[PDB]
Amino acid sequence: DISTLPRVKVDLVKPPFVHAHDQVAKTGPRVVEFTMTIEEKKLVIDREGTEIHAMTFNGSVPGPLMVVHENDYVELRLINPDTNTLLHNIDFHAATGALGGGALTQVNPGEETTLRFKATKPGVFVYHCAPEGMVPWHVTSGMNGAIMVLPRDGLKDEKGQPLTYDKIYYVGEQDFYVPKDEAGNYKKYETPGEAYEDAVKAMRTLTPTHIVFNGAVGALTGDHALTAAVGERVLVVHSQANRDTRPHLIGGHGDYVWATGKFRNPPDLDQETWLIPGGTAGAAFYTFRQPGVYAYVNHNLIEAFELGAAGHFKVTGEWNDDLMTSVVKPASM
Amino acid sequence: DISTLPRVKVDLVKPPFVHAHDQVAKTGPRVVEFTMTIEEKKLVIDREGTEIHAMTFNGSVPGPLMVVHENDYVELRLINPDTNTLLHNIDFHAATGALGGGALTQVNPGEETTLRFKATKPGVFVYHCAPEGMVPWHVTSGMNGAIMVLPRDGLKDEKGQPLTYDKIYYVGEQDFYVPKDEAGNYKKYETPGEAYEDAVKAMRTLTPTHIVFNGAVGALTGDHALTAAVGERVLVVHSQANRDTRPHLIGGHGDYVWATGKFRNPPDLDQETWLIPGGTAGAAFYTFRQPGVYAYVNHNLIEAFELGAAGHFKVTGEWNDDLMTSVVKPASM
Amino acid sequence: DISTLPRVKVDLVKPPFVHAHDQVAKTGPRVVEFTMTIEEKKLVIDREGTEIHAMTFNGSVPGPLMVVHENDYVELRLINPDTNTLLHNIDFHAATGALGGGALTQVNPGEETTLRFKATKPGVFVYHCAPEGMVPWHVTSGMNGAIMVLPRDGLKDEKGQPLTYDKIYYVGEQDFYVPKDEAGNYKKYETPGEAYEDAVKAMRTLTPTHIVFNGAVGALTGDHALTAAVGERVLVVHSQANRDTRPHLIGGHGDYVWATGKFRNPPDLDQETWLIPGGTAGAAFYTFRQPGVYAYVNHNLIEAFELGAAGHFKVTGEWNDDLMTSVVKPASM
Ligand SMILES: [Cu+2]
Ligand SMILES: [Cu+2]
Ligand SMILES: [Cu+2]
Ligand SMILES: [Cu+2]
Ligand SMILES: [Cu+2]
Ligand SMILES: [Cu+2]
Repeated sequence: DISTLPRVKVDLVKPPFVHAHDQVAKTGPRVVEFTMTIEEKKLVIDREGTEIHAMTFNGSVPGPLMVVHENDYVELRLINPDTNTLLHNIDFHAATGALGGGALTQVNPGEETTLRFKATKPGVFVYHCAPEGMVPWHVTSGMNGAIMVLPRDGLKDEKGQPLTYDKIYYVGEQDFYVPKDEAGNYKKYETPGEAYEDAVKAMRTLTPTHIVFNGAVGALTGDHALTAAVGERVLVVHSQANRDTRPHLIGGHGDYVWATGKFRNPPDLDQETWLIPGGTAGAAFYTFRQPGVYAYVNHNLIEAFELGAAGHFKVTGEWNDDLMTSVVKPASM
Repeated sequence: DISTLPRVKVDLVKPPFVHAHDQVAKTGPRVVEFTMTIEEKKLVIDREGTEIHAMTFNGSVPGPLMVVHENDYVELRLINPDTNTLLHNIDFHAATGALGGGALTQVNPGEETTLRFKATKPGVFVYHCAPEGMVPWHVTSGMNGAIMVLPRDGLKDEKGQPLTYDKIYYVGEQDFYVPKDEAGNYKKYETPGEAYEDAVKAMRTLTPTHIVFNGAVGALTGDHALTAAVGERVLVVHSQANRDTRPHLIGGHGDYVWATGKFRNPPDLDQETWLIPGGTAGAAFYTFRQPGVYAYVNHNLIEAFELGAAGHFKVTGEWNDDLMTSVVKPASM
Repeated sequence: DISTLPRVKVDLVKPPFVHAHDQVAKTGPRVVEFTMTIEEKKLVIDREGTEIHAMTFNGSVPGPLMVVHENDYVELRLINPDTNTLLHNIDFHAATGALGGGALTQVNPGEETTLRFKATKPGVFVYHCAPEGMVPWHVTSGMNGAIMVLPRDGLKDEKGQPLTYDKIYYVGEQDFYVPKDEAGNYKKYETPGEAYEDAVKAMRTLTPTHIVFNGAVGALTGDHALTAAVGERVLVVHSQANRDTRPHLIGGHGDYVWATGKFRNPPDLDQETWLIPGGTAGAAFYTFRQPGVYAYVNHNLIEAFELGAAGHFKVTGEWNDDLMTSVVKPASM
């Protein structure tokens, strides 16, 4: 009887941060309560000022990372305020049945719904909006995020030993398809209905105009760079709801990676770069060994440096000259 | 002496069905005899009525799934009737030598050949036509399928325990490159020779016009949806002879997946989505837990919902409200 | 004290060959000294005579394979002669800190630098140039290669048994983005500065004009085909610094594959085709069983046969009719 179980209300945070949780479950199974409010909003996604009509869970691209343990129940209150214009729903890749919940969570503006599902499989998973007939449009408008279902005894390495992270970040990578005119400039649209056919045309090119982390070019840079200290263990959860990516920590590695994100599998060790297929979340665990600026990218470097799929870590601490040093600094022949 | 071995004649079926076989070999090694007849034919591939000149093994896109056991011999009689206009051959990725058999199976219209190879490696494998100088043209005209080489003791999980499927389906995914004029409409062609240069141009865009399951948009929907019952164990073999895909069961998982299709490797567990590289067959084993309509897609959702890479399962049985339920149905604030 | 360690100078060779090394380390840790000289040069990359301004390490695309053992120190003298016009540097994916060395190795024409890093992780790894603000331009101009960090006790199979190769080759796969005019012909450029914007435009299409092995269409064919004998164990290291590939030995397999290239992981067995993500090196070990011509391809067959990603092996030895035979040669009905 699910009513006999503890209920715990989670208060979500904006990516790339992650709400408070315990790696190792400190209670038995729980009903873990989440509320997300759908927000359609304009977002500026690049340095040029390109503005799109984004479709968000909880106001962000990506939507927030939800965290539970295996065999918890996830109970989501999904709210579609009447300030929105479109119907939305949600497909949880962590869930079993009804198109991941999509068939049960169709909410018009001015409606809400509450879905519960049992999180039977441990891993990081994509969640995304998926309204019948307009699935890729919602997803590539930003309407996706991820959920992490931790093993009840936390993460393990390839030998069954504990892996415990000190910090966790969630990098949502978004492929956008801003319609272009024949000369190559972005078009603008008066209504979602008027935008739809040109959105479809743009999607069918299979060529994103923008590929961004945390909803915009440069979002995880400057004062919003990711941070860590030398010696800290960091888990980076990375999702891509629609298109393949290949994450890479420039200057580091994925010490332990679940590239397709499912923790009953042993991790791959020492990855330089890993492929997260579109429609998947993956997770990489790294212990920083060197201070300084790192760049965290999709290692299609065009996608990273021209289209936006690059963020930074600023790492504090001691430099280790045994691990790397400039023996002779750049100088003239 | 191969002549001392049993010979068994297989009678193939049209995808997504699979000819009768035993998971665990009930005999010693056999020469397993297959006949396929090449058919060049017009096919309508979308709802608009777009008609292409397809190149098929046995009249279907994909060609049929062939099933043997490890260390059986596959003996294929390949027939190219004089009603066809082109030369064809076959590359079995399961085979060793002579370009997978391609160098030994060049048949002009009005010819046939018989190839034998030993199936030394267990797995699902792509087979495809590959005539020197026109390889991608044949493959992206539909001229590919798959062969499953089962371990003699059937499939095993990651711990060495048996995995036994109740039902098997074969999903062949086809990237087509229908040539477009500058305005974006599909062109039509009088002869394969006249079509060739525009086919090459279209292929070189690396942007499929269509990506379909079982040879057409909607082929695995309606009365031709895949079926299962709650509690049934289903193996879905999925091939892509030319281009990456990322399969996903919307509402389910791959409980055990061999993403690159080779059964001497332990499967990956609990996959949401998995990458089958172009030129590969993969296999996913799932036990259904919920009834209803599922969609089985390439989770590049543009490729699925706009370009055609989507099919359905209709699953019968009991709904499990513990696993998923609508706590509060969509209703007004 | 690194000064107390042996120093060994390596003399590099041009791909696809690999400098002399020992699989199992015959000494303790060493400082392994490499020198590479940057060369900007014109290269003809196709049969049409298309000429690009390539950016190379040591005069080749790809740059040479460097080989060390785990816990050796790699000490690279990187020379940028004043005959070059651009600034360059190097990111070693094998290294930890300073953007893989990129932050420490910025050399203008007429400068050199020496970088040392400890090779703490075994695997094959990409190295590439990565100057701030022009990273994909350098990489997709050919300025990348690979480094293999062998386990000190050489390679192991999935059971911990030794795998010893008889021959090793390095296949560097390069995506080029030669700018096109609206009619589709390649443009030519007077200076790297004048070329830059059109290079960026071309890259942003995400559609390579050329995808080649060893720097040109047909480079690993004819008198420069790879060779082997029946019964020889061959390791093929394959890198792609910017874009996914899917290698396949036509007529063979990857008996043991580290698709993402890191040797602390067990290899995948019996691969037909494997995905090397862009920004990664992978390695495939195969024992040849049949003589003849093999084709080694990216199994996006358009990328292979139309865009250039195909090479050959010529294998000498005995044909095995048990493994494959033509039972009935192509003949008329
Ligand atoms: Cu939506
Ligand atoms: Cu989905
Ligand atoms: Cu053919
Ligand atoms: Cu092939
Ligand atoms: Cu450079
Ligand atoms: Cu890199």
